[PDB]
Amino acid sequence: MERRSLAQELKKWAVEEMGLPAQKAPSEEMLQRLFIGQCGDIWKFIIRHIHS
Amino acid sequence: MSGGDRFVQTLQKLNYPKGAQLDGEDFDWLFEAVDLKPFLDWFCSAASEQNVVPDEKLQAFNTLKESGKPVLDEKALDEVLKTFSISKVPAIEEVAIEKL
Repeated sequence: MERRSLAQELKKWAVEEMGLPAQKAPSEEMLQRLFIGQCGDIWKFIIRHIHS
Repeated sequence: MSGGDRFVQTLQKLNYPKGAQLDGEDFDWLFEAVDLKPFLDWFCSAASEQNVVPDEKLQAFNTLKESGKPVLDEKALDEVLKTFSISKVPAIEEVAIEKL
């Protein structure tokens, strides 16, 4: 359940905060793959410390 | 340059704390996924050092938000900051009784 939630936050971060066009944004299902293993901690960092 | 090496370089630029220990070859698999590749490429291009807000400034800003003080919008900030001469005008040390 945790991966799905992070995948949504990343999507929101990419679209709302960094300005990625919604059309180019990968499906939530596809973003979940980025939170596999050590990549998860990395993207958490990105969502928190990296802003527009 | 393997997609993975680019990603790890970007992370180093973004001051990720464990970035020096990460080997690029370990992430080459992320770029093999034809569907995610465009996003990752985007990310590695879009994210620079100017986008990074240290944990200290974020905490300070949250504290400012919590302090009930109105957060000035970009337009307002531009107006007020214009009025700011870069020059170190030493904080008017309010004429410390000492100055008087």
